[PDB]
Amino acid sequence: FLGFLGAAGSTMGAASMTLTVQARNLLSGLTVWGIKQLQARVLAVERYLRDQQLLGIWGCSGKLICCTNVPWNSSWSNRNLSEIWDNMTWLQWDKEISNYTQIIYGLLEESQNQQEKNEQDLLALD
Amino acid sequence: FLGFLGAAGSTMGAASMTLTVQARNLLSGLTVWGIKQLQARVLAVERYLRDQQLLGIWGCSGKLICCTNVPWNSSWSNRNLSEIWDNMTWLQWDKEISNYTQIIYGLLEESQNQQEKNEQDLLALD
Amino acid sequence: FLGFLGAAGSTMGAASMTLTVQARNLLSGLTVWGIKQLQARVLAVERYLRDQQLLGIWGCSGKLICCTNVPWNSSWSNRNLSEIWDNMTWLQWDKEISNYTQIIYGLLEESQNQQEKNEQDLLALD
Amino acid sequence: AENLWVTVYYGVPVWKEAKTTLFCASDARAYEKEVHNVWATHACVPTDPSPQELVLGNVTENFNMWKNDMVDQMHEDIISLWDQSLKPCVKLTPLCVTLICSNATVKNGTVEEMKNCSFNTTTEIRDKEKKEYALFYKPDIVPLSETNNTSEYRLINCNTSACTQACPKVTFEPIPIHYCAPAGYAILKCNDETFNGTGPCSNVSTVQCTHGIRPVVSTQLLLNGSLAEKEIVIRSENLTNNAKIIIVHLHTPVEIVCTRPNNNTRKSVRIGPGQTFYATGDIIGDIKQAHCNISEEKWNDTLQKVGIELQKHFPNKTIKYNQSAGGDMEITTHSFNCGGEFFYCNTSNLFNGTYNGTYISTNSSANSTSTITLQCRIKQIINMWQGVGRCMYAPPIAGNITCRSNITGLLLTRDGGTNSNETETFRPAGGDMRDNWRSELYKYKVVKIEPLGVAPTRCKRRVVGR
Amino acid sequence: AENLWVTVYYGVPVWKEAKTTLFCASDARAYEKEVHNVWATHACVPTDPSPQELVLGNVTENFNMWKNDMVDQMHEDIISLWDQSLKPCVKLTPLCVTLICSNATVKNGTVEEMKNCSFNTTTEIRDKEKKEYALFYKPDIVPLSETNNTSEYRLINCNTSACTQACPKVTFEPIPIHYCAPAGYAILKCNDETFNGTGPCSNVSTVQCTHGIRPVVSTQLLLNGSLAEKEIVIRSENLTNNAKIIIVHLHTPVEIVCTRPNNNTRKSVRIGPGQTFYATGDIIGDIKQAHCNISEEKWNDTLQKVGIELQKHFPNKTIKYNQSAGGDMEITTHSFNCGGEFFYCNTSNLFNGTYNGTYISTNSSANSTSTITLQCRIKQIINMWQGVGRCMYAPPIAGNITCRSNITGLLLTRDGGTNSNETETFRPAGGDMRDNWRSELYKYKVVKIEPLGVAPTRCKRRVVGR
Amino acid sequence: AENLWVTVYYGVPVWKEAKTTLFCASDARAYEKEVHNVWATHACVPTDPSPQELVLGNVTENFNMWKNDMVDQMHEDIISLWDQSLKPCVKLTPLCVTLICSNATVKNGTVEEMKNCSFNTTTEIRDKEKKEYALFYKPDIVPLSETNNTSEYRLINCNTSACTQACPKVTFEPIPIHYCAPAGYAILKCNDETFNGTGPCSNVSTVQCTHGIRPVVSTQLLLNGSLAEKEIVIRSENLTNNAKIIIVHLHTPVEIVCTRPNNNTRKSVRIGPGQTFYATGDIIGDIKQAHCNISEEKWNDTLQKVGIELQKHFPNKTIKYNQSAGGDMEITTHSFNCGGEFFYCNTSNLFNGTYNGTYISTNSSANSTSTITLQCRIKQIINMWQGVGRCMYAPPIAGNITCRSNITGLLLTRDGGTNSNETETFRPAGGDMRDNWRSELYKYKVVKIEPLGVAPTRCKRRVVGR
Ligand SMILES: *[C@@H]1O[C@H](CO)[C@@H](O[C@@H]2O[C@H](CO)[C@@H](O[C@@H]3O[C@H](CO[C@H]4O[C@H](CO)[C@@H](O)[C@H](O)[C@@H]4O)[C@@H](O)[C@H](O[C@H]4O[C@H](CO)[C@@H](O)[C@H](O)[C@@H]4O)[C@@H]3O)[C@H](O)[C@H]2NC(C)=O)[C@H](O)[C@H]1NC(C)=O
Ligand SMILES: *[C@@H]1O[C@H](CO)[C@@H](O[C@@H]2O[C@H](CO)[C@@H](O[C@@H]3O[C@H](CO[C@H]4O[C@H](CO)[C@@H](O)[C@H](O)[C@@H]4O)[C@@H](O)[C@H](O[C@H]4O[C@H](CO)[C@@H](O)[C@H](O)[C@@H]4O)[C@@H]3O)[C@H](O)[C@H]2NC(C)=O)[C@H](O)[C@H]1NC(C)=O
Ligand SMILES: *[C@@H]1O[C@H](CO)[C@@H](O[C@@H]2O[C@H](CO)[C@@H](O[C@@H]3O[C@H](CO)[C@@H](O)[C@H](O)[C@@H]3O)[C@H](O)[C@H]2NC(C)=O)[C@H](O)[C@H]1NC(C)=O
Ligand SMILES: *[C@@H]1O[C@H](CO)[C@@H](O[C@@H]2O[C@H](CO)[C@@H](O[C@@H]3O[C@H](CO)[C@@H](O)[C@H](O)[C@@H]3O)[C@H](O)[C@H]2NC(C)=O)[C@H](O)[C@H]1NC(C)=O
Ligand SMILES: *[C@@H]1O[C@H](CO)[C@@H](O[C@@H]2O[C@H](CO)[C@@H](O[C@@H]3O[C@H](CO)[C@@H](O)[C@H](O)[C@@H]3O)[C@H](O)[C@H]2NC(C)=O)[C@H](O)[C@H]1NC(C)=O
Ligand SMILES: *[C@@H]1O[C@H](CO)[C@@H](O)[C@H](O)[C@H]1NC(C)=O
Ligand SMILES: *[C@@H]1O[C@H](CO)[C@@H](O)[C@H](O)[C@H]1NC(C)=O
Repeated sequence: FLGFLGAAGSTMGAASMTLTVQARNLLSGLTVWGIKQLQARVLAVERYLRDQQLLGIWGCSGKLICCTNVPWNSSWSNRNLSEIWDNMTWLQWDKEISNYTQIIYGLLEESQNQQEKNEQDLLALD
Repeated sequence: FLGFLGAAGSTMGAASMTLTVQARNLLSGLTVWGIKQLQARVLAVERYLRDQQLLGIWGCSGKLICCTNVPWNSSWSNRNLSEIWDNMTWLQWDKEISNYTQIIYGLLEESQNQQEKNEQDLLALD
Repeated sequence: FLGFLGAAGSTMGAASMTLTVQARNLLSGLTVWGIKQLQARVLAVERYLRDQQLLGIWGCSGKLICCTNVPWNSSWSNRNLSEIWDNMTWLQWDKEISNYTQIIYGLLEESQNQQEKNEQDLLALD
Repeated sequence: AENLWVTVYYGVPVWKEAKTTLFCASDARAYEKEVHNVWATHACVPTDPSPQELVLGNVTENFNMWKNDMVDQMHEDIISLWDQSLKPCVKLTPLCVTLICSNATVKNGTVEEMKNCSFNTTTEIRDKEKKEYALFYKPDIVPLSETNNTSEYRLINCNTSACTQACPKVTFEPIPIHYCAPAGYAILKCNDETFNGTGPCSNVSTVQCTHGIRPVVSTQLLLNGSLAEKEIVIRSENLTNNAKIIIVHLHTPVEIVCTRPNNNTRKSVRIGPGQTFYATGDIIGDIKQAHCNISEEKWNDTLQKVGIELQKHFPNKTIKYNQSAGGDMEITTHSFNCGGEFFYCNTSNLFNGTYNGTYISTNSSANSTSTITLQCRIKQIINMWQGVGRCMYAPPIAGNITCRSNITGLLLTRDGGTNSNETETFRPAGGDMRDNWRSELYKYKVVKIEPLGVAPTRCKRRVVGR
Repeated sequence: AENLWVTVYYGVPVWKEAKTTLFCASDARAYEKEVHNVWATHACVPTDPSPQELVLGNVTENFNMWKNDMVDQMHEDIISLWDQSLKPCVKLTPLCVTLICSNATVKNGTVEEMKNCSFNTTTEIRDKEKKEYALFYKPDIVPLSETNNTSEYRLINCNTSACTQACPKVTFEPIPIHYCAPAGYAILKCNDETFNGTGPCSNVSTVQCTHGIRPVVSTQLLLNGSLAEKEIVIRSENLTNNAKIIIVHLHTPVEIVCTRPNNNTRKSVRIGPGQTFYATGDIIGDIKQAHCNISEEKWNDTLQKVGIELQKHFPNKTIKYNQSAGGDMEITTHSFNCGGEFFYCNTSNLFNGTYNGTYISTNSSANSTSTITLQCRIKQIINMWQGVGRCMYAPPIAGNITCRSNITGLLLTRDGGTNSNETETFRPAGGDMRDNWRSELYKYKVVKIEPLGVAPTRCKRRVVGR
Repeated sequence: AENLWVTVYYGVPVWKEAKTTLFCASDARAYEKEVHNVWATHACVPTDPSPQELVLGNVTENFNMWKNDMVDQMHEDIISLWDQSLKPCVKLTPLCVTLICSNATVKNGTVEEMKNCSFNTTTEIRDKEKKEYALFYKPDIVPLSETNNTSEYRLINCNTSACTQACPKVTFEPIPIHYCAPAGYAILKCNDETFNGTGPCSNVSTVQCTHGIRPVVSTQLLLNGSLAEKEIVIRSENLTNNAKIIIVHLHTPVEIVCTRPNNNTRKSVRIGPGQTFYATGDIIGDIKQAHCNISEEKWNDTLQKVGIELQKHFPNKTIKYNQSAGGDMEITTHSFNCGGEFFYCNTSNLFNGTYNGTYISTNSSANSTSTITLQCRIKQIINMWQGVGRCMYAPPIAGNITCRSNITGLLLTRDGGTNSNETETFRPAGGDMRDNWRSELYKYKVVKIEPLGVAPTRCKRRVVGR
């Protein structure tokens, strides 16, 4: 147990070993203070379900570390592979890749996993 | 972006391409008017989780188009394959088929996926 | 239909046929009595999602009966296999094994399903 | 070809019609300054929802305005916001004393319908009462039980309830409201123009939220609504049953100027530990009664056109418009909420003397001319929702009351079942407040999506490992 | 033989004993008209759940009625619904004034415990007071704090709280309540008849919701309950500790009639801006105490049978029933809520002078015979939940008050630390209102399902793609 | 080397800075007895959360104490808990009457701060009034609007609002609050020594909840806080702009004793019917003012050291501390709340006469000696939150009022825009109550986790079934 966020200073190649430890704590839980606690807890459950729905659309559902068939475009980033995994933190990488969020998601939704499902139905057709 | 329900007039063979577009909108969100938001949001989340649990019992969890081993009974419907997929809308087909909901689910739950799971455990026995 | 808990006196080898019938009912749903309904429902949803997430971390997401690669320790329990499956209720087994909860769960997480998914990523590297 | 197999789809486009909560979204700009508006307080969510209308096409389904539940969602919501808005405010319990009332005098004349009432109050000290006076309009006042002295009077409410004053911060502004569906529900517009309230609409569009509804309350003419863009339209649940209210929509609005001329001063009076209460003051003079002006040039044509349209349901007979039939001012007059004062205007001068609308098309042309002028009563003690909810006292407004509106629709009934030989007649009527909502929400429905589906196809099996 | 491996199951049948909220379901039919009943307002849900009882079999587990939480859940609910129902209603704060009270003369006689009080009120005008009169029962009235004049009196509450009137629309009806488990919990019944409140129940069944509990309040006899289906039953947390209450269940109920005979008129009185308060009026004459009637034969046999069942816990001694111990009417008398009047009936005529219940099985039979008759007090100013919850005034009921009920159980204790030689003595005593719930909920438990589980089996691995 | 592919990670350690609701949690031990504590009622959860601190290391990020939303979250919570705790209690409405007042006499002395007022009340009976008296401190009293007789007086609130009495069970105890971030957020502490309110903090730790904040209101000296563990620290948003308050933290607390000596008796008076109201009573005699003692030795050293620290921002000039500027006692004195009495103590005896803090290091020692002594006004009618929230009356406390506290920080400003030749000057000023929270929530942040991430690696594909 390294603890929640306990690898935020570590290189991506080390921090990517902790994912269960952190994910397992994204889901927790005369007066109006009952409305505060409900309105926090329902929003926390809504955010978790929005993530799990989005992983299912990409085809990753249930996996934490997940592979996909979408290739990289050198415009999104192009630094050598060791300058990522062996060298810098997920938080520092986030502030580099942040433009290409949404661009990569539409490429995953339709332009991979819908197409995989079209071809899969045409295989199990036999 | 083809739009939420934007295929509702299309043939089923066309509308069945838009499932991610629609599914992403099944899940969103001194006074007691805050009870409207909380009681609506908790019911919306409860309906979504009932759908996901129901797909998991049938064995389809994390798919949108899913294929199962139950064969058709001509009593449920008996029209030609193109007279479904190339010819009418999901909204029209629903009002043909709506009798045999419950019947098809009871047949999927036990008399398919429970038995697939009995046989899987007896295979992994080795 | 044996019904909800309808097998609670039956042997484990007969109760384990009914898992869908029960699991379909782990999720259901001038005044402040609406705060009973909201605080009850959001807790019942939150407990259910904590089970589903925990099944995701062990590598069983979407199965009811599931199998793992962790071998038994005689310290946890050591009786003949018929004295388990052919002989005692889940309610009786739960009162025998209850020491080794948290021991088995922590062993399933890192020391099995993270490790399987490490080796999977090192394999799809090709 | 082959055997067919149960295949399963999630996120399928299909729906069932069902009742639900709707969210009160709003223009975001109000709650920067306008803390608790009487209609859409900040309990309505500042949002400014984008009008993401999407046309479906090839879909055609049964709209109905009369059975629509969104009307009742609005009726209970508007009542709920009214009570939340009154509850913080000063209760006129300690003001229910003996009033001694004589005439109001200005420029040595006597004012038409305002009596000048002397009465007593506590100061901020319980054991120190004092005398003071305020002006009250005759309708807010009634003689005390017997005229032992004829100048003894009371405030009207006291033998029934206790009225809250409306707090000065809490405005009556009819700001736009957007009704929005929660997740898994969708709102359908009927875009099939000339849809007449019920039946299969041949052209349907989705929206996340309605157009901006103004919650405008008036009881004979309808004010500041949306026009019928193709032509005049006549709606009722059954036109043959004369007891069903006939909602009319106009194609071109008529501009109404509603006005006062008095110059008037506002006074503050107390009976307490501290609070402030607002009362009516002394006057500066040139004098005419409060009134509204409708241009004859426009109104003539408007009741002519509506007459032609009614004759397509009432053929080969002449149509006449007539007075509201009977009862108190609360039903027989055009109610209002202009500038923060509650007008009540006579309409027997307006729905009058009018012959066959088809034959009047032979007239249909004039130079510009005088206004039809309506005399108006005013009152401050109000039982707004036809006795539902609390009694309210509207505080007086200083000086410069005037407002300008568009007539967009009318609330009618046919006349009684007389011989009706060669003729038919119509009257304005108030009914229940719901028809101020049906005259906007007529082209709407809410539907629940049912996103699971099963279907046959040749996908043989989920073959193990394949 | 073979290697064994951790295998995982979800939806396993297993549970842990734990506390929770319970949903308050109802028969659906009340909330069509019975808006805010004092017990079971429409805060409880018109679900009307079918009793889907399932026998489990092969399972045995430890029920306990004394440590039970559903009793505390009901105690906190019934108090909440009582307070919720009174908070909107008229407050008698302005009625607390000097009352001049003389005799209640009726038709050539005088009423025994009612006095005729004159007092001062405001009209609807704050500065115009008037005199008027109302009849009050002597328990609601007390001499004014200094005894200057033997005719000056006050309403009892004034030195302790201001009583709210119970609104006429807010009824006292004992409507059935069904308590339901939220999702992930189950309610268990003990179906093992002759189970005595604690220990291993040998025969257990699941339900979604309890049988229809009636929230009835009375304090010596119980009313309108469920019978013990096999035999008379005695329950107590420790029978040898004489301070522990001894709930008894009957197998055959005794029919009780509770009645008034007076003819009486209801009067309406005000001190305000508008409201109404209800007060007691003038009478038409034949004169009797309000009273209750019990059949001597049925009662005699009933107290005899209970003596035999107690002799099996207390062998070789003679059991005698006796009077309630002492104190004020609020604990020494059988409380009630009949028809909307709060009766308080003496029982020293009823728990009397009885020999050995075993030897009395010699007698045990009679022909048709006279009633035992109980004298009753009535009162209107009520401190209902033994001081907690608001003071309430029950408005009087015109004319025809009478009701018929079933005695289903008794609230005994043994007597004090006497010589006990050849003998033991038992007394009625009322205790906490919780026992009126334990005398229905004794055979229930709520359990939390824990649906995950792990077990060894020969399934070797999830061999990749196998 | 090889092609790179989008690979997805869930639960990645990354965050965005954002606003949220925060949970209030407490040490468990209060709500066993202490129902509705004014600060931290049982609306704060009795969790007693463990300080599970976790040093991240290799991370550095920007903090800001001035823009911090947790301060505003605390202010809107403290006001809500105050208003909700007063709303149940007795209203001093019927007490607002003509007070007739003369001198408070004790053992031939006259108490200078207290007047003796006769006034009238109802008994419990509405139509029976009586005379009675209570002592009131001069600040709670003002002469009647016209002095017809100069002994006519009133309670101060009546030309503004009705004050609630603070109920006898509802304590002002400053028990610790822990603030906790909800699921999917985290709280970051800056653990870098001498962090001066803004900039990149070099050493950051996660916690689930804050340290124990005490919500202490005092307005020139801060009280009972957390020390700066290494040095005296100066914080302000812009030191060159004199309008910005200058919060200081001490490395060592100065112990203050604040006391009363009187012996005083507590009196009960009623005007109502359901009740406790408390009023001030008769005295036993020696006469001494409410006062506070600060040790000269410790205080001199403290204002010496702060003068060195200010000189490191204000170089090559001499520093003097001086009196608070002007206005009423509500801003110019140390507001306090000690033991349930609201002291208001003068400080012009204390921020005085002081020369260059660097040169005063030549003194820097003494043998222990006399105290600096502060005179104190006391009052009971309180407008606590600088004009927002309800008016409160604090009921008198009998006999033994004394409390002991730690001065841990100061609220300064620089002086006005003089020539500033060789010199600068500083003054105590209380400002908005938010700075009583910023002097604990300075080293803190709330962050939102964003657990989805996408990255390149040589994992070629999810090849079909591989
Ligand atoms: C049908 O719809 C029309 C609009 O299309 C409505 O008519 C308007 O009604 C509102 C009130 O409901 C009127 O607003 C008031 O106008 C007064 C004059 O404003 C002008 O002059 C000032 C300087 O004197 C300028 O700054 C300003 O820009 C304008 O040119 C104001 O004195 C009033 O102030 C009060 O209300 C505002 C909020 O609006 C508060 O912030 C203030 O503190 C103050 O309390 C007010 O603004 C408006 O003038 C009307 N317009 C016309 C053209 O008549 C009808 O009301 C509606 N029909 C029905 C039945 O409601
Ligand atoms: C133990 O359980 C018994 C029942 O099993 C209870 O006895 C009943 O108590 C209720 C009141 O709680 C009694 O109901 C009242 O009856 C009046 C007479 O009704 C009969 O006569 C009229 C014609 O005059 C017929 O229309 C009617 O069908 C009946 O045949 C009614 O006048 C009363 O009306 C008032 O209350 C109702 C709600 O009940 C309101 O809707 C009305 O507007 C009105 O305000 C009322 O209905 C009933 O009669 C009793 N039955 C018997 C046989 O006694 C015991 O009360 C209970 N024990 C305890 C301690 O509560
Ligand atoms: C709406 O118009 C009607 C019709 O004019 C107004 O009511 C009154 O109607 C009668 C005819 O039925 C008018 O005629 C007569 O007037 C003389 C006056 O001396 C009188 O002696 C007769 O008994 C009869 O009333 C009458 O003039 C007319 N009143 C007025 C003031 O015009 C009605 O007033 C109009 N509605 C409102 C709310 O004002
Ligand atoms: C319940 O029954 C008791 C027992 O009868 C009633 O109380 C009183 O009991 C005493 C004996 O302990 C009775 O006897 C004597 O009566 C004379 C009357 O003048 C008196 O002087 C003696 O001091 C003694 O009390 C007494 O008659 C009896 N009282 C009555 C009114 O019967 C009791 O009344 C019954 N409970 C209730 C609530 O009525
Ligand atoms: C805080 O200290 C000030 C400064 O001493 C107190 O206010 C009054 O300030 C004046 C100078 O501005 C003091 O000096 C003079 O006293 C003589 C006395 O005969 C008088 O003739 C002069 O007109 C002038 O006032 C004055 O002594 C001083 N008053 C007192 C009562 O000390 C201030 O009182 C202190 N703060 C508080 C809240 O009391
Ligand atoms: C069942 O089938 C008949 C005949 O097609 C149809 O009229 C009816 O509406 C269907 N009912 C349902 C529940 O789908
Ligand atoms: C562990 O095992 C012993 C012996 O069976 C038992 O007494 C104890 O309660 C068990 N503890 C748990 C947590 O199961």
